[PDB]
Amino acid sequence: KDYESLDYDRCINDPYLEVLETMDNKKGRRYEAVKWMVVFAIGVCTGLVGLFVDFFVRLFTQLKFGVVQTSVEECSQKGCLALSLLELLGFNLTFVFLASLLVLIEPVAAGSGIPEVKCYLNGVKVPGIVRLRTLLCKVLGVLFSVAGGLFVEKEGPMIHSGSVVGAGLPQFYFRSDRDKRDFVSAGAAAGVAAAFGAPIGGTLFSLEEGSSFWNQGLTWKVLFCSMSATFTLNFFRSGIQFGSWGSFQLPGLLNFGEFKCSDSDKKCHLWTAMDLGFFVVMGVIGGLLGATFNCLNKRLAKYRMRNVHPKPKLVRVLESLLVSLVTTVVVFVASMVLGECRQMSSIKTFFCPNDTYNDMATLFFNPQESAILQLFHQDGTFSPVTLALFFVLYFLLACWTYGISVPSGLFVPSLLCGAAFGRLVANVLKSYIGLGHIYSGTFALIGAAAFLGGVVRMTISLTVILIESTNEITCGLPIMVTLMVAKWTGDFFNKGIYDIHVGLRGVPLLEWETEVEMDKLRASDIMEPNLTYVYPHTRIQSLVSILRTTVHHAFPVVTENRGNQLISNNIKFKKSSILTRAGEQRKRSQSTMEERFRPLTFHGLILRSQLVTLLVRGVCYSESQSSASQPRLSYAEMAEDYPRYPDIHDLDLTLLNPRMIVDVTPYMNPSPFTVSPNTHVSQVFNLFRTMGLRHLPVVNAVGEIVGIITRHNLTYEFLQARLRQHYQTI
Amino acid sequence: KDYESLDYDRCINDPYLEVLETMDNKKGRRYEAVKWMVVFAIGVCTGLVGLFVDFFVRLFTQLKFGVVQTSVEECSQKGCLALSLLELLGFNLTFVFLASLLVLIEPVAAGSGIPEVKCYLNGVKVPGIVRLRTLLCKVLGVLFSVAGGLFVEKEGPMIHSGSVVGAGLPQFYFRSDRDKRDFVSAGAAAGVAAAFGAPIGGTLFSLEEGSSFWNQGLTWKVLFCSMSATFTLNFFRSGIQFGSWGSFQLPGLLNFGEFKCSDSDKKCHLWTAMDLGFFVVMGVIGGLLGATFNCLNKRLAKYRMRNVHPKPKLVRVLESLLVSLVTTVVVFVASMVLGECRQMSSIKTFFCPNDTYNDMATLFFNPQESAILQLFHQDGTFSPVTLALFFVLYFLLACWTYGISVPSGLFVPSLLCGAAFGRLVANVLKSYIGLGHIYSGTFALIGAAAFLGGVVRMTISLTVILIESTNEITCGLPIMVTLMVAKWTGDFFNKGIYDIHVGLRGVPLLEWETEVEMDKLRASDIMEPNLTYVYPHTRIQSLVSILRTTVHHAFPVVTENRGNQLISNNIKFKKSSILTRAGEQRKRSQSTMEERFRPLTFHGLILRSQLVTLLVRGVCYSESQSSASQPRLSYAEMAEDYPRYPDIHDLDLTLLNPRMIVDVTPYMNPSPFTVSPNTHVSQVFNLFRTMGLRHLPVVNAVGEIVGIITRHNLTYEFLQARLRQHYQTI
Ligand SMILES: Nc1ncnc2c1ncn2[C@@H]1O[C@H](COP(=O)(O)OP(=O)(O)OP(=O)(O)O)[C@@H](O)[C@H]1O
Ligand SMILES: Nc1ncnc2c1ncn2[C@@H]1O[C@H](COP(=O)(O)OP(=O)(O)OP(=O)(O)O)[C@@H](O)[C@H]1O
Ligand SMILES: [Cl-]
Ligand SMILES: [Cl-]
Ligand SMILES: [Cl-]
Ligand SMILES: [Cl-]
Ligand SMILES: [Mg+2]
Ligand SMILES: [Mg+2]
Repeated sequence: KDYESLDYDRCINDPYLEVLETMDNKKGRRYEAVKWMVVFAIGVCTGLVGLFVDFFVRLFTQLKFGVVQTSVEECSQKGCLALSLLELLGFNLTFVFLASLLVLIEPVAAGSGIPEVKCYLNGVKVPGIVRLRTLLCKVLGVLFSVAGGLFVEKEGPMIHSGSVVGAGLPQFYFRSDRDKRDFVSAGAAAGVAAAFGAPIGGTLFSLEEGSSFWNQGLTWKVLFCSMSATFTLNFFRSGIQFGSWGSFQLPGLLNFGEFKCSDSDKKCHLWTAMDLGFFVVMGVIGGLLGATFNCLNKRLAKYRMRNVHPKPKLVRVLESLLVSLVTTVVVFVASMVLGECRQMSSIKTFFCPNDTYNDMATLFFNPQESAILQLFHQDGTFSPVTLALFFVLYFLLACWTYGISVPSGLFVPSLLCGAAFGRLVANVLKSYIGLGHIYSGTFALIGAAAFLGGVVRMTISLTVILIESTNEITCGLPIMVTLMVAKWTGDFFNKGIYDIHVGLRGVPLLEWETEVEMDKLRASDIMEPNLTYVYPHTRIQSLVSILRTTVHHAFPVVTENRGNQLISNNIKFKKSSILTRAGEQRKRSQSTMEERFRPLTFHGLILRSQLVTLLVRGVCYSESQSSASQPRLSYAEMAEDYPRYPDIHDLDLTLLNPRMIVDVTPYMNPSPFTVSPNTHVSQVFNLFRTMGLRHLPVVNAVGEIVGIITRHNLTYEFLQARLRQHYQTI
Repeated sequence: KDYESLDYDRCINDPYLEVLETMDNKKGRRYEAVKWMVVFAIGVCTGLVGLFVDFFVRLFTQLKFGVVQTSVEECSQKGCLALSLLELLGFNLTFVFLASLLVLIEPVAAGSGIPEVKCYLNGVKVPGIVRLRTLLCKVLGVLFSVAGGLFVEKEGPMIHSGSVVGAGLPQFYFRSDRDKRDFVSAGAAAGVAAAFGAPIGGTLFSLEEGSSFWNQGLTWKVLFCSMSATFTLNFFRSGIQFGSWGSFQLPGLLNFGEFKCSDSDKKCHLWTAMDLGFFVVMGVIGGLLGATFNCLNKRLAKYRMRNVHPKPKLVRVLESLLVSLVTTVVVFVASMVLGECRQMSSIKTFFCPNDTYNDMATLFFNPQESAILQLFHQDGTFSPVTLALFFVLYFLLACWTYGISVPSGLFVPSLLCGAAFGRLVANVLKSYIGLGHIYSGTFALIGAAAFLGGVVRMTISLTVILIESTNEITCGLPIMVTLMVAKWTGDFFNKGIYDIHVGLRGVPLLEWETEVEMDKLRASDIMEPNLTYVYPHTRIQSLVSILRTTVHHAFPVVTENRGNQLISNNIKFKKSSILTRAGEQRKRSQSTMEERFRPLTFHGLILRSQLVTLLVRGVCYSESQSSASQPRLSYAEMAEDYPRYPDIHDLDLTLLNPRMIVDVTPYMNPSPFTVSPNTHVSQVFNLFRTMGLRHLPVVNAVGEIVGIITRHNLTYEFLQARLRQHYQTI
C-alpha cells in the first residue's frame, strides 16, 4: 500500500512574491482576525457534535434499558426470564447492524480515530481521513455502537470528528496544507477537550503527535479552540440535564467527579507517602496486563486481515452481530446468576427480592461512563468476587471487540477495567492486610491510570488529561509515577495499541527519535542517487514522459554541470542565477553508467501538481519566440483545483503540442532545505521531522545534487536495514 | 555591550565518531538512567531551596511583627505611637541593607531572574547567570528583601535559583552546552513549579521561552523535575507547619486556596455566562493599568541607568534605604490613620479599641501571600475606600521599588493589586448595581489575572499557571479570555516588563517570529560577505594572527576555488572530500576588491575554542613530514577546560613555532546547517531559532560560501533597518 505525505513546507515562488508585495500590514491583521474566527467556529462545531453524540446516546440507552427493565419486572414474576433477553438482543443487534452498515459505506470509520490521526498529524494522508461522509458515518455509528452494549467508548472517535471538522470548516485563502495541518491540530485538540474535559491535555496531545517546531501563535489558537469546545459542550450539557442554563456544572463526556474525602474522618487523606509504594506495584501489575492486552489484540487483528478482510462484504457484518450476541448473553447471564445482590439513583434491582440490588447489574446495565463514578466514589458496594469476575469479563470481551467493523474507543473500556482492578486491590488490602485509612477512590484512579499506561502507552498528554479529569492538583505524582512505570514495564514486551494498528496497515511512519547507533549511518547511505530531474526550459514531451513513467511527486530542477534554443536558455539561466560573493558585495556597494549518473547542478524543486497545472493551461512558449512570452499564472489560478489536482492520465494529451518549450523557473521552489552528504542521520531526521518538510535533496560541496531523501528513506525499517548492511560491509 | 551565544548545535567530528563507535546500546541505556537521576536530583534541590527561603522568610517576618505588635500594644496605651515606628524602621532598614550588600557583591542578582532566564534559554549567556555565588547572593537576598516590607515577591527569583541549580548539578559527561541548556530548562520548570505549585505551568514556561524543536524525551524529564520539586516542597512544608508528615496538604509558596461557594446558597455558582461580559471589561481596564505600570517603570529605569548606575557603589544602597524608609512610613501611616477598623487568625487590631480590627492593618501587616487569601475568600471584611487606597498605595510603590539593587519579584505585587481591584469592583457592583449572586472570589481572581496580563503580558504558560493555582478546571475560560484581552489592550501602548528590561540592557534577542514584510527581504541581504576563513592545513602564524585580530567565535574552513606542501595538502584534501553522484553510486554498487572577495569553496566550520585548544597542545606537523603525524586529541582531552576556554591573549605565544602547518580537518564540523542566498528571512529565522544553531553559513549553488549569519544579523532592529534600506533602494 502506498501513501502520499502532506505538502506542509511552504513554497515561495513568483506568484507568492507578487501576492506578498500586494499584501500590507492591515491586510495581515485582518487575515489573522479571520483565522481567530475560524478557530472559534471549529471549536464550537466540535462542541456541538459532542453534544449531539451524548444526547442521542443517552436517549437510546435510556429507552432500551427502560423497556428491558419493564420486561424483566414482568417476566421475573411470571418466571419466564426469556422475553427480556429477546428484546435486549433485538435492540443490540439492530443497533450494531446499523453501526456496521455505516462502516461498510466508509471503511476508514472502523475503530478509534487516533491511529488515523497520528498519521495525518505526521503527514501521511491516509485516504479518507478528513471527509464529510467519514464524519457523518463515524458520528452516526458511534451512537449506534455504544448504544448496543459493545463495550466501546465515545471519547475516541471524538478526536477524529474534531479533526474532520477542523479540516472542513476553514475551506469555504487557507487553501494550502500548511494551514490545513494546523487546523486539524486545532480540531484534534478541541476533540480531546470535548471528550475528556481537558483543554490543556488536548493542546499537549496536538503538540506531541504533530511534532514540529515551536509555534506560539498556533499553540495559543489551539488552546483557545480546546477551551471554546469544552466550554460550549459544558454550557449545553449542563443546561439540558439541569434547569440552569448559564451555569457550567459538568465537564465533557468523561468526568470523574469530586475527589474529596469524608469530613467525619480528619485523619483521612487523598493519598500519603507510605501508599506511594503501592502506586508503583499497581503500575507494574497493571502494565503487564496492558501488555497482555496487546499480546491478544494484535494476534486477533493479524488473524482478521488474513481470514476476515479478504471476504465478501456480507462478512464483517456477521462478525459484529456475533460479538454483540456474545456480549449481550454474557452480560445477561453474569447479572442474572453470578451477581450477588446485597441490601441497599443508578441502582439496579434484578432477579432477587425487594431491598436487594445486584452489584453486577449496576456495573453492566448502567452506562459505562456512569459505572466509573460508582467505582470511584462508592465503598462497600462491591464484593471482591464481583470485581474479579467483572475484570475478567470486561477484559476478554474488550480485546475481542476492538477491530471489528464498528466505530469504537479504547479509553473507557481501559479506564473501567483499571478502575475495577484498583477497587479490588483496595478491598483486598483493606480486608486482609488491615492497613486502615485507605481512600479507595485513589486506588481505583491509580488502577485505571496504570491500565491506560499499559494499554495506550502515552505520556505527557495522557498525564495532563488524567490530572485535569480528576480536577485535583495534589494527585499529580501518584498518577504520573504510575504511567511512567506502566510504560516502562509494558515496553519490554510489545508496543501500544495505536502503534501496533498503524504498523499493521503498513503506514510509513516517522518515529519520535532515532537510536544512538543511527548516527553511525550517514546521509550518503539513505539517499537514492538515481534521480528523475527536470531542466529549466524543458520540453513538454519530456515532462509528459517522465510524469507518465514515474510516480514521484517532486523533481529537482537542475542544469547539466559539464534544441539550440533550449540549451541557450538553460545556459543563460545558469549564468544569471548564480550569485558570487564578489558580485554580491559589489551589488551592496552600488545600492552507460557515467552518462546515466551525470554531474547536475541543483537549482530548485518542482512538484508534480505544479507541473500538471502548468501542462493543463497553455503555459508554454515556442522556440522561435523568447522566454518572456508566458501566460504567467497568478497565485489564485495556481491554487485552483487544490483538494484534488488532475492526474497526468486524466489529461487529454491530445491538445498539447510536443517539442515546445515550457519554463518552470518562475513556479519552482528556488530555496528548499538542503543537506550535505556528510550530515548524519540525526540531523537529517531532525530537519525532516520538525520542519515537516518533504523531498529533502542532498547536495555535495560542489553544488551538484547527489541524492534525494523522502519519508520512505527515514522509516525505522529502512534505517535498521541500512545499519545492518553497514555493519556487514565493514 | 557584547554577549556570546550558546554552542547548542552538536559538533560531530572524528573524536566524537570514535566515542560513538566505542558506545553500545547498554552504555546508552546507562547514560539515560544517569540523566534521569540527575533530573530528579535537580528537582529535589530546587524544592529544598524553596523550603529554605520560605522557612526563613516566615521566621524573620513573624519575629519582627511580634516585636512590633508588643511595641504597639505598649505604646498605644502610653500614647507615644513612635517607638514602634523606630523598631520597624530598624528591622526594615537592616534587612534591606543586608539584601543590597549581597547585590553589590553580585550585580546580576538585582531584580527578578526572568529577564536573565529568558535570555539564557534564548542562548545569550549573560555573564553571571549560572554561578554558585549568584545563587547564594539571590537566595540570601530574597529572604532579607521580602522580610523588609519592600512590596516584593519570592516566586520570581525561584526561577533563577532553579536555573542555577539545574546548570550546576549535572557538572560534577554532560559537559556540552547541548545538555546544559536542557538542564537549565528543567531547572526553570522546577523553579516555576515550586514557586506557584504548577508543574505543567513550569514545563510549558520552559517550552515557551526556550523555543526549539519538539523533544519528547526532554519534555518528559522536565515534567518529572517539576513534579518532583513541587512534591518535595509540598512534603516538607506540610510536614513542618502541621504535625502530619506523610500528608501533602498545601502546594508551593503561592497558593490561592479552595474556590468553593457556600452550601447554604444553592443558586450560587463560581461564575455564570452573564458575568462573562464583566470578565472582558475587567480585562481592558486592568490591562490599561498594566500599560500605565510599564509607562512608569521604564521611565524610572532609563533614569537610573543615566543618573544612579554611573555613580559610586555607596549609591544604589542609599536608594534602597530611601525606598524602605518611604514604604515603611507609608504602611504605618496608612494603617494608623486611613484604616477604618470594623467590628470582628490573621486579624490585626491596631490603634482602636477592643472588638475592632483595622482592615488596612490586615492588608499590610500580614504577609503578602497571606493578604491574597483574604481578598479571595473573605466578603464584607473590606470597605471600598480601603480597597481603593490600598490599590493606589500598592501600585505607585510597586513601580518605584522594582529596579533597585535588591532581589525582587513581580508576581505577588501584581497579583495583589489586581486582587484588590477585583474586590473593589465586586463590592461596587454588588452595592450600586445590585446584581446578586456575585461570588466575589471569582471577581478578585479575574482582577488579579487581568493585572498580570497587563503587566507581565505572557500567554500559554501564565494561563496554565493560574489555572493550576486556582485548583479549578471550570475557571478556565474566564481566566484565559481576560489574559488575552489584557494582552491585546496593553500591546497598543508598550511591551511587558521583561521585554522592556531585556531591551534596556541591549541584549541581542530573537523575537518569537517575524512580521509579514520580512519575507520580502532575502538571506542575501542580512549576511556579511566579508569573511575571516581558515584553510585546512593552515599555518599556525595565520591562526594566531586571525585569532588576535578578530573577535569572531567561528570560522568557515574553506579552500580556494580558483608553501608548496600547504598547497599540495589543501589540493589533496579538496580532491578527496568531494563526493560525486557517479562515485557514490559506484561505491554503493561495489559494497584589490576582487582579491579581497574571492571564490572560496565551503567545507566546514571550526570554532575559536577548538582552534585555541589545538594551539595550546602540540597538535601540529612540520612541512617535511606528512599530515598523518598528529597528536590526535581525543574527545575527553578536547572537552577539558570546558567551562572557561583559554583566551588567545592569555596563551604565551612564545613556545609556539610559527610557519608550521596545523590540520583542522579532523576536528571541524564537516556538516553544518547551510542556507541558499535565495532563502527568505522566514526560513532562515526558523532554522536559527528552532534548531538553536549558531553561525549559519550562506552558500550559493556553485558550492562557494557567500556569507555568514549570526544572531546579530537576525535581531529585530537589524531586520527593520535592512527592510527600510530595501524600501529606499527600490
Ligand atoms: N524525484 C525523485 N527522483 C528519484 N528518486 C526519488 C524522487 N523522489 C523520491 N525519490 C525516492 O524514491 C523512493 C520512493 O519514492 P516515492 O515515489 O515513494 O516518493 P513520493 O511519493 O514522491 O514521496 P512521499 O511518500 O514522501 O509523498 C524513495 O527512496 C524516495 O526518496
Ligand atoms: N567568521 C566570521 N567572519 C566574518 N563575519 C562573521 C563571522 N562570524 C560572524 N560574523 C558576522 O560579524 C558580525 C558580528 O560578529 P560577532 O563577532 O559579533 O559574532 P560572534 O560573537 O562570533 O557571534 P555570537 O554573538 O552569535 O556568539 C555579524 O554580522 C556576524 O554575522
Ligand atoms: Cl474513548
Ligand atoms: Cl481511542
Ligand atoms: Cl514572584
Ligand atoms: Cl518575577
Ligand atoms: Mg507515493
Ligand atoms: Mg561576540
